[PDB]
Amino acid sequence: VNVLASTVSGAIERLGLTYEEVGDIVDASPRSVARWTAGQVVPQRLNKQRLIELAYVADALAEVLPRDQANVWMFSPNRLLEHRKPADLVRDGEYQRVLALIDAMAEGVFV
Amino acid sequence: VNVLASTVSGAIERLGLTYEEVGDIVDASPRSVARWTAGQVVPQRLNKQRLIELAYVADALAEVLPRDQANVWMFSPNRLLEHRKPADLVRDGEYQRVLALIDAMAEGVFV
Amino acid sequence: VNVLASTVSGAIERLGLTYEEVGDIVDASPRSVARWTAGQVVPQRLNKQRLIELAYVADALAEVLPRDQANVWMFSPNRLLEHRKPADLVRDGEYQRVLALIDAMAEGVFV
Amino acid sequence: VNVLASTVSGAIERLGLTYEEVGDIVDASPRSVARWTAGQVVPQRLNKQRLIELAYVADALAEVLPRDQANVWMFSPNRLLEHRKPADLVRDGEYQRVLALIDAMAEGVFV
Amino acid sequence: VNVLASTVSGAIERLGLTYEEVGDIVDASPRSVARWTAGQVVPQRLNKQRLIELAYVADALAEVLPRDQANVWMFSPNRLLEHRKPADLVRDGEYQRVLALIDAMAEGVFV
Amino acid sequence: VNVLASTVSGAIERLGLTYEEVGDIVDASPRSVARWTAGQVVPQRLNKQRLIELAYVADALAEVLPRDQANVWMFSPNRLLEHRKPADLVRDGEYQRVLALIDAMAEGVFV
Amino acid sequence: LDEGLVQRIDARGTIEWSETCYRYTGAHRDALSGEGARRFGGRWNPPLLFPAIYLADSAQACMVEVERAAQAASTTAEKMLEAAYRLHTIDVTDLAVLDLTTPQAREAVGLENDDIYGDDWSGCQAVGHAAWFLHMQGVLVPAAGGVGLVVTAYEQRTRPGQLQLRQSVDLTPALYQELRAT
Amino acid sequence: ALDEGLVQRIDARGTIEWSETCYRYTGAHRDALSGEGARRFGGRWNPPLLFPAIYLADSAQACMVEVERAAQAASTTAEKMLEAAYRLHTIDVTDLAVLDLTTPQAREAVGLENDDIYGDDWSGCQAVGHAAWFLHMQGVLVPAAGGVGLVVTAYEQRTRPGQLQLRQSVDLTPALYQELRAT
Amino acid sequence: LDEGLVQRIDARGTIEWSETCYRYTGAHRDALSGEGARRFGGRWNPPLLFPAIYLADSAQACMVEVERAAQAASTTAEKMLEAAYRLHTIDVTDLAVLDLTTPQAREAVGLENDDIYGDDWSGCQAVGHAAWFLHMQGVLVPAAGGVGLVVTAYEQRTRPGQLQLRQSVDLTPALYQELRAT
Amino acid sequence: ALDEGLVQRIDARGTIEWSETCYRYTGAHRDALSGEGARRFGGRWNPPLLFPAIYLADSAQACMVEVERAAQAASTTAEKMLEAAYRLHTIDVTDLAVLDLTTPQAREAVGLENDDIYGDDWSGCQAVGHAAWFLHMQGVLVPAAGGVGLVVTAYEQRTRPGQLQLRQSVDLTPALYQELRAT
Amino acid sequence: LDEGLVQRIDARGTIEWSETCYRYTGAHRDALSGEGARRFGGRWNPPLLFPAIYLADSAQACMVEVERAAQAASTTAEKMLEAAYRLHTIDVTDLAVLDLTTPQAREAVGLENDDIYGDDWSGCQAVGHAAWFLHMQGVLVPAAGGVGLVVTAYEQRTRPGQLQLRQSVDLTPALYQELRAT
Amino acid sequence: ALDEGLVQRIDARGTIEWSETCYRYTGAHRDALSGEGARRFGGRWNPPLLFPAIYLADSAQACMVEVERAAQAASTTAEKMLEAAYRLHTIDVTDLAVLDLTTPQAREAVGLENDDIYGDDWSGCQAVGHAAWFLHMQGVLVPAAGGVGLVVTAYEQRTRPGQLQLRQSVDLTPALYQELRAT
Repeated sequence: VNVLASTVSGAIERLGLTYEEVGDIVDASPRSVARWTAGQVVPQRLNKQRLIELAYVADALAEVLPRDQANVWMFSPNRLLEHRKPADLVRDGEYQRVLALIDAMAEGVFV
Repeated sequence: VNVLASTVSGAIERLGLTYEEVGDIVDASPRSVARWTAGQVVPQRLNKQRLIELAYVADALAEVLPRDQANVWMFSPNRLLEHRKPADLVRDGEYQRVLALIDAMAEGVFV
Repeated sequence: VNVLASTVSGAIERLGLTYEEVGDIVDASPRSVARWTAGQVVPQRLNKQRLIELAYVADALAEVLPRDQANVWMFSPNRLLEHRKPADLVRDGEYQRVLALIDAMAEGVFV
Repeated sequence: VNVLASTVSGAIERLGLTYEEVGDIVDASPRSVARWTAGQVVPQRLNKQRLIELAYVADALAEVLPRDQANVWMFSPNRLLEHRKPADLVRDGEYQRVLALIDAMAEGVFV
Repeated sequence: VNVLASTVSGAIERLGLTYEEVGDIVDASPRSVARWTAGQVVPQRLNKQRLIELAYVADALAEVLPRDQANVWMFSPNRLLEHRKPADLVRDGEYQRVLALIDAMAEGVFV
Repeated sequence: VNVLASTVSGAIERLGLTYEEVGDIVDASPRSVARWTAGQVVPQRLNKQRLIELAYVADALAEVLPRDQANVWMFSPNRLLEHRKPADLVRDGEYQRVLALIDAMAEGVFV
Repeated sequence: LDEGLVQRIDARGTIEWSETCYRYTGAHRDALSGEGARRFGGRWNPPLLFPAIYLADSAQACMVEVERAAQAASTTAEKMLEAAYRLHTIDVTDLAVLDLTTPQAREAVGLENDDIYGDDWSGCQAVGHAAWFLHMQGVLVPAAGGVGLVVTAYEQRTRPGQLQLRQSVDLTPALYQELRAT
Repeated sequence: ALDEGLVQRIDARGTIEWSETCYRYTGAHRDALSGEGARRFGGRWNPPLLFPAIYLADSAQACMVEVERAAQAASTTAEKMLEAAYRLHTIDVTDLAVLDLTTPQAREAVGLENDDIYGDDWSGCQAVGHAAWFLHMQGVLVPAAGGVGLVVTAYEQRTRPGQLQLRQSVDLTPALYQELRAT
Repeated sequence: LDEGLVQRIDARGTIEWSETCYRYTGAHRDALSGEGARRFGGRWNPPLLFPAIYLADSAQACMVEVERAAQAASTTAEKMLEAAYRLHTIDVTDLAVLDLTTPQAREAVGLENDDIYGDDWSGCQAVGHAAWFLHMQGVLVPAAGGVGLVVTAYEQRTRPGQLQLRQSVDLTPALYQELRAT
Repeated sequence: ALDEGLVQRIDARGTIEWSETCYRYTGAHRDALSGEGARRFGGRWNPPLLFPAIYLADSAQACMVEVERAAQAASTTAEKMLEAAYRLHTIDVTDLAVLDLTTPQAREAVGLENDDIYGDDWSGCQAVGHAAWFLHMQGVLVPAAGGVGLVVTAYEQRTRPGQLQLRQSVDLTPALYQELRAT
Repeated sequence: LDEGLVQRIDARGTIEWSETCYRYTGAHRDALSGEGARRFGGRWNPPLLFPAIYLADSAQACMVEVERAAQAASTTAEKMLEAAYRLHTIDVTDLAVLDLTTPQAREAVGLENDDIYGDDWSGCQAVGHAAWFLHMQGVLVPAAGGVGLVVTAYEQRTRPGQLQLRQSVDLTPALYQELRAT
Repeated sequence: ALDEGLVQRIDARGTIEWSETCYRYTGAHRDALSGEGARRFGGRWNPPLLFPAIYLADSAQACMVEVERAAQAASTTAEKMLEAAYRLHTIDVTDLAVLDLTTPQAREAVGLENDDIYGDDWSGCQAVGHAAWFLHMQGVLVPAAGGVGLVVTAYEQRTRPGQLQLRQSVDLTPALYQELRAT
């Protein structure tokens, strides 16, 4: 397995995201996500940039929440993000805003 | 009270708009509208350009309708504006079209 | 009757479209479509470019389906067009995609 | 000669424009302009909308300047139009601004 | 002199900019800048947002360069900004990039 | 050397392009192009999409011009492309138009 | 600007029309101004190209238009006329107009009932535009209560005295009810 | 923008009541009191698209100077321009409540200098005219190249009966222009 | 254009394939044209890059495709074939093709059942694109009724006689029902 | 646009039935009767993306002249271009219903002049070819630099069996080109 | 940047404030970093212009903020603190701050209860921005559990020793429950 | 992009554990261990907006050379730049797991040459630093104009207690710069 794929796979695994969840975020079938993270060839549609961005967010989020709560956080409407889910922001290319929020959480910014 | 604020306040008052109504048009809280028109400091979100545009429309409208009917007109779907409310046009930056209609009304243009 | 109008009229007639159907595709009243195809003056709104595009599609479609089925095809959600109706594609300026599909149909492309 | 072409041609000739000048404003060859204004068929590129807009301007301009000066004015950098030529505004779709300036001229607006 | 103008003016003077230089950055005449910074009324065109952004940059820049060199730096093509002048970035709305470069300078980032 | 790079490289060499010429078309340094086509790692900027599009064009062009003339043709202002060079169209994302012209050449379209 | 439409309208040509006409405006407005119709558009003129004045051939027909404007403003004529309006009596003399007062004339330029009564002005506006384009002085049109007159680019197109303000009176609720009557 | 500071300063200046026999020129077909052209295009002392405005001078001679300036902006001369049909309107103005900018003190108070008044840039004057209109002033009295100018803003809505009264209209020929320019 | 996918497809390489194949077209179309698939795309080719011809390894398998096209056009084969179509018998000789007729071969290039049956063509199209990119002459694919052949850029890539039209007959409703049979 | 006036004029001209032995050149791998290239790019006498079109000349010599013109647009010569593999197709045309633009009267009637036919701008010719196709004409007979050209539009849909018949295809070498260009 | 607001804030001026304060961060973060608030924004600072540090005037008040952050992250303080956080004790000395701890002071700069409790930060952010703009060292604010301190651009604006880290301890669930208590 | 090939190659190189006394300069008001500036702007060896990064040199002299290079990019000299308040930090680095690019073999393996390291274009170095950080390496050891550089990436999250230890900070005056640049 190529190291890029296993590194991304490791980041997502520590968040406990399912292949279905990852698929909805990176616009790919669950099987395509499973194959990609296993380092197999994927001719289908799959947004690699979104997968890497998801990995950034998963790793960053582990600093501020334990796995269970981190997982739930991804799919919970967040009043700090105008009642949007962080998973949807990542899906739609706004991972930087999610990373900013996580850094605020890590610095104990009063909400 | 600064004269810019009291002039705008005077224009809106002659139309009998509530602070809630004005707030929905200029994207501000009713309290922020109340404070602004009273010439007090307003650090919050408030679109000054929209407030002035609303004032233009209120003053112009007084030429063609009495207060009661002018007030209602602002919030009534107008078939001459593709069944949109003049208040919504003002809110969304289309005050010029509303001013054009008022001038047509003032010139007895056949509808 | 001018030949441009009668040529377009001929193309649509062979598809059996009603003036109501044509009107919804070219953004005109049924009466305006009836007058235009009869070569009469039409001061009203009518998108001539869309009418010609519709004619292109009607003529092309006759190569691959008989009249009854061609007519129905125009208004049937097509899975090859992401479950959109060919009539709606024509209406919205995407006649070229519809012509491409028809040419694929004419070449027996496996679907 | 059809009345539309005849009317547009009359406006052009009264201003004394050459077909080369008109061609540059309406994005056509001089021969195409000559043929169009003579009511003859023109399969080549010609922006009819611009020809009509130019006729508007030519006719309006006659109210405020005599022929020879009107002609010069079309091609003179005008400080009221940010040092642009009225003919270039017409070419580039800004005929309305030119008509507005002519109206101001006709009302003796101080410059 | 109102405190806003006084504060912005102080930042400008510490950097030693001329009102002609400031005028070019904020799209105003030199007289308009002089009057604005003196807290006097300015009915002419002046981009207040740009004046404030320039004050941000001037104040930030003082952390990393002494006055005379700070001044030269504003007008020197900078290879870290794709050979553009910081003053031109500020003029064109890119003050954030300039502030980011100053922060990198202040942190001894290797170039 | 991976087969993708080998295949693209073959197309380039058959046309006789220099790595400087290729670099200009694909927005890369000549060294980056040389390394990429040699299947070596390239961390620097390189537009892979443009390299592939250039390979399409080079291979297509071989059908209609021999090597030396094909090479000259890429850098010759072409009246069929509004006096632009095919290489510049490829650089700027318009390779499809270039392929379409090559197809017309291959079908003896009268020019 | 349709060649066929312009051709057809030219073929109809004009008639010279004289009548005592009526217009209402806000009390402050000039009885012969047409800038309002230019700024917004009207049923028989596109916006932005030329001033246009709308008149009726009787006070009664004018009052019907007052009522229609009131209705569009979501109120009644009596309430609308609490704001200061004036009724103008304007003599029109030998105005060269396109006569669209018959269904045959309207059909000849492609207009039918939906065009004159319905919400879509595009047809009537194109016809008014073409008439103005041909230097006609106006268009005679059906009006809910009688005959309407649309005068296009009055200032440029008309000779001395073709339009003459004869009278202006306050259009009170009382005057309206009096004039509206059968 | 409609700057609060400028509005406040202009309000502080207030108005004076001004009466004078004034002069305006228009194309021969235009109404002497129409202000729609200034609204459509803008004028030195008014932004476009908000209100009608009428430009008058305080003498026939000052009016002729403005005819020259317009001719010059049109790349020609008053003598040639007036070959097209224009008319000269004599308009009596009575008790018009105007912002008085004829003094240098007043112009300094609202941030204007001669550059604003004669230079190519109208922005400062337009902001000032905008504010005066916004404050319901009936107009602005301004310096002009040939004397004093009056800008009357939203005349129809803002003036009582007979504040502006058309007294006379005459054909403004090249010969008359030269006569009035001298005398 | 994925480096890994191209690498993997190259590793599979080609086989030389000969078979009597079948295609249907509109009666006016050239039996060996592939521009339709280029203009629109097909399951095994992206649009706009190269012509592609779709063939079946039996008349029966071809009729299944007729039925599938009819279904996509919201009708039946019998009704669709009221329009003039023709059935072409085309001999294929020594064509160098990527063999994807086994699930193992398909799995090796990352394709599974959803890819061959489902609405998303992206996987099959990427594989067809890579095969064409490597100058393979075509792709052997599963076809609802048997084996399908996708011939990519026929004109350029093939030698004299590799594809030969042997026969063309009117594809009537009667011929369809006859050939469709078990 | 598809101008009503142009369509009407072309319809008024109508068609003639034309039969001739004609010539076309293509890359050696291309079908003699394919018209997809003209559709993809456009040609002098057809807009792109609407219909296939085939360009033929009325003699081998006229065809060679077109080979030269294409070579020249490709910045080279027929002699060098034909080092790449091309073939010359002899195609019999029978009773093709064509718009006849070989006379100056006909070209004048549809607004075309020599500039349109040989100049860099294809727009006029393309509009005319578009209209002929739109009117279901089978093609357009045109002047060409070396003789007469035939543009056959949507051949597949619009022609009866055997109206176009491929008689012969030969390799178009530089030597053959020179031979045919002369003889 | 409102002239009136800046004027009004200048008029209030600053007070010199000294207190032992408390902040919590992730265990790896620097106790005096303010980049997080800069990247995202906070109630009392717009994003992107300056670092800002949020502190509370007691451990209890700080724990209330821990709870509020947990709530915003859709969980509880006890669960959130399963991830490694640390509680910092930071002595603040003679910090020149805008004192907004009274409703009168807040009203003077246009802030009311909705501004300090509601979802719209725009008012508080504008006030914090103006304070930083005037080179104030911070803003004293109401905090759900007591007094909050927002230190703006610490590194630039403060003298040696004005902020001093005195202590850092693991903020475990146990420490939280202990400190949260009444 | 985050190229798979580059990531694989860098992983194959792996890390070494590096210990040295290193040097960094900052404005006098900045924290010796903060890496936010490199994150906000980017640095030669890191893309912006993803992670903090700290740039250190392996001697005071090498650090002074970097002060010169920054001064030069700022159109001035170290002597003049250091009139603004800067400080020189001595930072002990212990067992940092770093990608070692100090050898030419290593630089060749990841596609870098001297052009990448000293030229105006940072893209290649940034991609390499990005990948090292992505692979959870603690930093990159690089050649520098005056010796060896260390780029420490996401220090706070990725280092065990005391891997970076601030030993000393002194005012970096023009005089000290000249002294350290020599000695």
